[PDB]
Amino acid sequence: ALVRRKGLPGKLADCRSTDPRKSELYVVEGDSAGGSAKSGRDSMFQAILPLRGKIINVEKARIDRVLKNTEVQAIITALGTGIHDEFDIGKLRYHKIVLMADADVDGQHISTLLLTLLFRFMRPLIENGHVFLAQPPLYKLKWQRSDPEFAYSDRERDGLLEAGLKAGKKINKEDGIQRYKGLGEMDAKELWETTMDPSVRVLRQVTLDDAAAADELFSILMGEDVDARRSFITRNAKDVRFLDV
Amino acid sequence: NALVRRKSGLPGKLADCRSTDPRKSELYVVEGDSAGGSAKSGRDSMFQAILPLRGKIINVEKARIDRVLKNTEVQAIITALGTGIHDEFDIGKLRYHKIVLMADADVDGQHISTLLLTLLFRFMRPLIENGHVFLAQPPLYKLKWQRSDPEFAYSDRERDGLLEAGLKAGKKINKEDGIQRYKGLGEMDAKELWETTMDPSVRVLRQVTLDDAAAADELFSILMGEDVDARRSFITRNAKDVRFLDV
Amino acid sequence: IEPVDIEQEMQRSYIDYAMSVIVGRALPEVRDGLKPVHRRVLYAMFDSGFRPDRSHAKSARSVAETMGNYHPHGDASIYDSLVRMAQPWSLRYPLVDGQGNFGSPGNDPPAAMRYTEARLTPLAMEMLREIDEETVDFIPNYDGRVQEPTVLPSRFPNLLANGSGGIAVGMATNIPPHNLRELADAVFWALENHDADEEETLAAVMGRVKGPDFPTAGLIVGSQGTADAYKTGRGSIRMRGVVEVEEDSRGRTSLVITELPYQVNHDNFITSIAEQVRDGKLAGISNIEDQSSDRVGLRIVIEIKRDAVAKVVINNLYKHTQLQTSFGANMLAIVDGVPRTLRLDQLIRYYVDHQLDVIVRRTTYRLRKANERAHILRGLVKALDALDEVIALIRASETVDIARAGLIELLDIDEIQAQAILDMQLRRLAALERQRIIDDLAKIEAEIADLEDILAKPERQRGIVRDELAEIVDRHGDDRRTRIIAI
Amino acid sequence: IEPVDIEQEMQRSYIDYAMSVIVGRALPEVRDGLKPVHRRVLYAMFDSGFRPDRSHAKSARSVAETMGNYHPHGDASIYDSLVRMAQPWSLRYPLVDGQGNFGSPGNDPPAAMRYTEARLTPLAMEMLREIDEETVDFIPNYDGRVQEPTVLPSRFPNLLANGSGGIAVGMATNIPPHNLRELADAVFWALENHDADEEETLAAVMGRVKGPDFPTAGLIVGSQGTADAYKTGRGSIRMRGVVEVEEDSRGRTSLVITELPYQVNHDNFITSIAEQVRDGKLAGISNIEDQSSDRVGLRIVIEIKRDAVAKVVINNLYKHTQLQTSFGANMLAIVDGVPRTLRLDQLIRYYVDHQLDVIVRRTTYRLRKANERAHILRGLVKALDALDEVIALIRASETVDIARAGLIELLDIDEIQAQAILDMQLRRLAALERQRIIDDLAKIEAEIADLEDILAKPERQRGIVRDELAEIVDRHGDDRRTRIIAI
DNA sequence: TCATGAATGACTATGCACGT
DNA sequence: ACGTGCATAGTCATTCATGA
Ligand SMILES: Cc1c(N2C[C@@H]3CCCN[C@@H]3C2)c(F)cc2c(=O)c(C(=O)O)cn(C3CC3)c12
Ligand SMILES: Cc1c(N2C[C@@H]3CCCN[C@@H]3C2)c(F)cc2c(=O)c(C(=O)O)cn(C3CC3)c12
Ligand SMILES: [Mg+2]
Ligand SMILES: [Mg+2]
Ligand SMILES: [Mg+2]
Ligand SMILES: [Mg+2]
Repeated sequence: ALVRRKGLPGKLADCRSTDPRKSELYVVEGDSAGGSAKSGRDSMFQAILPLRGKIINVEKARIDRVLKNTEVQAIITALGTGIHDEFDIGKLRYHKIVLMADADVDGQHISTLLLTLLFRFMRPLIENGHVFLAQPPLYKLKWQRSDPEFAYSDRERDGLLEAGLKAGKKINKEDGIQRYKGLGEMDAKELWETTMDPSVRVLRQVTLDDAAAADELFSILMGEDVDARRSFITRNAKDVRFLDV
Repeated sequence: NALVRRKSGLPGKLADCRSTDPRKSELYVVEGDSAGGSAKSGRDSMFQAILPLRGKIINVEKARIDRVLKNTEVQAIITALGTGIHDEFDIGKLRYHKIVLMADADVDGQHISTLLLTLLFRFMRPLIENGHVFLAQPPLYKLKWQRSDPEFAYSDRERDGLLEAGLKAGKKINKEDGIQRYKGLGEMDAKELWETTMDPSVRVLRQVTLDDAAAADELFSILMGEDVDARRSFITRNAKDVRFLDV
Repeated sequence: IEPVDIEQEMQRSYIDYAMSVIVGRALPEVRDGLKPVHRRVLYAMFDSGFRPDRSHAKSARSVAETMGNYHPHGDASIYDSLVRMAQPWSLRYPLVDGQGNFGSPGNDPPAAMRYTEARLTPLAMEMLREIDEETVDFIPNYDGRVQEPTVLPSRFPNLLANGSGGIAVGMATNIPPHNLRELADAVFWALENHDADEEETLAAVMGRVKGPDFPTAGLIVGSQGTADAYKTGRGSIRMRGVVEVEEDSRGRTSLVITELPYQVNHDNFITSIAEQVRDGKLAGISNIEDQSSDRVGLRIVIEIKRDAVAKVVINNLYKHTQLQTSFGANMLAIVDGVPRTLRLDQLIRYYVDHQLDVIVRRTTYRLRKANERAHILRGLVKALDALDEVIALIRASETVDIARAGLIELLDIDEIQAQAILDMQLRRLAALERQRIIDDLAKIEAEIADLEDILAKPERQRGIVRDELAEIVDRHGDDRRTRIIAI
Repeated sequence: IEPVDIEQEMQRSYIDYAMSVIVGRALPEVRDGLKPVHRRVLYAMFDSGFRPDRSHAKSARSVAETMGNYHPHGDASIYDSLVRMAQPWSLRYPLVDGQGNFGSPGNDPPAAMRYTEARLTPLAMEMLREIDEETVDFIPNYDGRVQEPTVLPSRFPNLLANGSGGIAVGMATNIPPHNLRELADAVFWALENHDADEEETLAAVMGRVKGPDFPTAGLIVGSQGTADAYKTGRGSIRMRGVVEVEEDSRGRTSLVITELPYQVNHDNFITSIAEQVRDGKLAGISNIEDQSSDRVGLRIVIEIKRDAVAKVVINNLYKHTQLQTSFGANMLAIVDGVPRTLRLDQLIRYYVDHQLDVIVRRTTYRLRKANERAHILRGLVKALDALDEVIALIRASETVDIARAGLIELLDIDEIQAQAILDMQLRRLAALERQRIIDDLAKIEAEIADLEDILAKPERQRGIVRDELAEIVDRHGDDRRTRIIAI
């Protein structure tokens, strides 16, 4: 068991549960989204750490400079574990570390920067399945009489729309389908019922298979060598759609 | 008497002049970062310095002295003027013999003027007595004639006059672009500020004079003091006749 | 260089500041209960079409529209004002429908302008109802390019409903919010008893307006302060939150606070208790835990020691925290461009006066327009009766000016009417189409007679205000939130 | 809970980022030389009517319109983008007419959004010329509410004219600005010699485009770098400011810098010299004074010591300051959704291809509309020829449908034409108006013939681009600013 | 290490009146 | 001394590639 704040980051909205095994840390993109998350969360088991701006690339940046970064300090301090050789999973203050970023591209970028921080400084968190990715909604179908439905893809939107219309439900062609362009546009209720309510949230657990293969990929994509990254993109971007086929 | 100007122990916001002679030097105390920025560009950097003031100035009549001296904007003014305050005031160390207060023509500019004048009258009164304090009158309108040079107006009356005269003279204006109305110094560019408030050959300055010091003292204490009732009754009494002070 | 005396300058400048702040910034107009920024935001959104019959527009567009046309000030503070009008814990009856993160009753600030969308609420649509029918005076904006409303129609008593708080110069206002249904009853009585004096009117209105109705619910303790506010324009109203004592399996007791008085910050409230316990000022308290959520609302659990009495700790909380706090009522509003402290009967009466003004002006506008339509229709009917001649005339005319001038002489018609004949489509020459023109004339003349009848009868005018308001209250009226108890 | 491998996540997410940044953020489209934000800001202002034919709108309205409809990002950075497009020292040919404080070439920042107004410039109006005539593909915006243009008509070669600098992922662009008149000559040649191969075209275009023309004037030293850039797509162009040595009546000599190379901060430049003096790095310098003003422009006076040679100090300035600095050209632009480094001949050709596409599409649109109006006019003429019959028919109809159906039967007419006859006003039955309908038909049929001729002849199409561009250059073209000298 | 330029806003301080 | 609400924005740190 570990004490919660009521010596940790000022931005941290800690949980109430004294058990890390039961606790969860939502690492959120932006103050707005973090603000709403703080309200919609279950304050018992869920803590919120909003991250502001693009996270520093620990692959590129010198070690001392990374440690001066306010956002990195917040993460390291909140997780409780050390870094590199001084890492101690026993001090992990949350056994669930949910990264929650916008569905947009800059959210994807922030995810890679955070995953880079974790893989380089605190790898065991990934190896032991403590790192997760929340999948935000993209659409909210607002039926005239029925309860609203959330969609996490264009296909699901089309499906739920088709099903509802077939079922005799109806939507306004004005209000209609609200499209989320980021977490910051959501209120507390919406975030709870889509990304934080454990009975409906869509989390993806980050697994680490080949450590050596992961290592080189991180170094290529996140490293200082531009040529390697340039050629890698021109080589593999052509086939990014077909990774899961 | 000469004093060094900053060039790469004075306020960071201060855009000092080049002339080392206070007798020829001028300090433009400007409302806002935007206006101060344009002033810094449109000024004559030889004789004119710019000190932008951000936000409403602290009321030295209400706040205790220790709190006033901690205020960044007051410190900037006191430090820039070079003179001390109260008993340690020494006019010989005055870095500018012209202290031009330049605020928006709007209502909040008038408020800032009274706050600045309150600072000066209470901390550095001799600056007012010796006529080192001035008030810049910003333009309100810019008449953009189609073919002729543009004209600036500092009142509604003057706008009407210049409009009538120009039209009578055969000049013409677009009814779209037409007469640009200034709602503040921040809306002006460098050139506009120069040609209306900073160029000494066209600027409209008002020199603050101090006649009855005792009467000034009581007015300052009423308007700016902690006593609300006194201020309330004064306003309800005299606001009715503000238009007719100069009739 | 012109000389100016410091006394003249100081007096002139400060009075100019004080007066505009008083009349045109910090204090509400008695008729619609709005400050200039509120009025300008709402009208900007209205004119932009940001209405409940359409999806939320990005709030930046509302701020920008308000800035560019009506309110010559900063975008930031304008956004703050728009945000507050959308917060259910700030306004008893929100005028802005906000979509996104608009903050919380605690220290959680609202999201930035970029992240939020906003539109007018249905009630705000009643504030602006028929504003385009010359129901209110319009004046040129800050640069004269466009017109803005001096006051809104305000088809429900918004000043009393939503209240108002403002710091001016030499004075300040602090009007609490009220229950719309109770206000309506007061208005209904004022309309029926239009001849009642101030003494009677105050007695009646005070009976129906039982007291302020805060959006944060809570409690009102006592009746004197409420009475003082309504009779004097000033009164101190004691507010309380709601506390419910809970027992535990062990047998430990805990206090559960689910409501707080108006304008009490939840986080500051929790922090205040926390600081008052570590110092040693609220003994008997064992633990403070905020079990609040978006689903259960406010829920502050105060576990107390075994050697502690629940009410003793509660009374200590009332004493040393804002669990019990007073609302300093000061019924100050602008009346005809003058700041005035008003009795409750004066507030109701002035609003009712405004409504009657709105209805009479609306009727006048509709009557004028009705006559114009009738005027043109009469012209068309004359053309139809001599249609063979009219067409032959237009055809034989070398120009349209010749045709128009001829039509005037042919049928003894105005130029406006003659122009309408020319503007007539070949569609309207069909049999059934000729008939609609006739019937439309008959239709309008009935409408004109009705409108004339309304203007001639103060009874109908009052009836319209009553019925139209009654319709609004039936639709948008809600239950009381703040409970009123005795000492 | 679904499992995902870190390599899968990392690769997909980062590639998605690199690609969006490359194609849809940091790098310009080759056809109009615009990034998405630029295109969206300009079109927002255009659609809002913020054009040179009206007074400057508050810039907040442009930001809000861009933000709310097209660009789903923050208000701050959008304002920065709008501001930059209004700075004469940033853009060689500004696309935004700014009113107020938009900053300076030094560290003086632009005024906040609240203080500034903005509208499109006449040249930006050429970027958007006839965009409403289906000259470019439109797509749904970020929420499908409205349509936005994929590319602008760009009736002058904006990419080369204004240049572009952008940092993407895995690559970056740095295209310098050029003199519009020189670019036009290159385009004129490309149009005349439309069959010329790449070798000839590159030789021709390089002869006419003598080199970059920066808004900050200055000097270009040498010709190798310019040649490399045009032939390779990569090149290092040596820039210099302008220095004028002045001699005092009986004092020391001083260097007067009146121009600086592209994108050199004036304040940083002065600071760099000042800091390199006290550190004993630029001896011979006695005093540094900034005599710059809004009226004389840049004027940095560097008084040098008496035992110092002017030319020595200037070379020292070239060496240790940005008085001499290189422009790292990298001619990278998006072509058909793909990032590509281009030769100068490729940049011109791709632009000419775009212009021809625009003109052909415009002609097609106008031809379709011309046919539609002609189609209706043919109907009107039939009605006029049998005018007596037309009226009698409409009269006897119970509805307008019976009247229309009859008109089809009477004159052998479409439903569209008959409807147009029905919508016809009695206005047009006057003599001159009947004649006007006849002549209008004759005019359109003549215009249709012209339009058909254009589509069938590539010669005319190229001619249109030439003549229309020539008109633009004559009006908006200016002298060269950057002087080109030899080693 | 710095500049470039579109991307990812909270914090900071006064006026003003009034009540705890 | 703190809250209230309408008024009077610059500063702060990263990604990313390239050349000094
Ligand atoms: C200056 C300013 C603030 N501070 C006051 C001090 C002035 C001197 C040194 N800088 C600090 C910064 C502030 F804390 C908030 C705002 C606003 O909220 C705001 C707004 O628009 O809401 C506008 N300004 C500036 C115009 C005055 C603000
Ligand atoms: C967060 C942010 C900044 N901060 C992020 C950093 C980490 C935490 C401590 N604050 C520093 C500075 C900043 F310096 C500038 C901007 C902007 O200029 C800006 C803009 O819109 O231009 C937007 N943001 C926020 C969305 C991320 C900015
Ligand atoms: Mg986002
Ligand atoms: Mg102002
Ligand atoms: Mg503010
Ligand atoms: Mg920024």
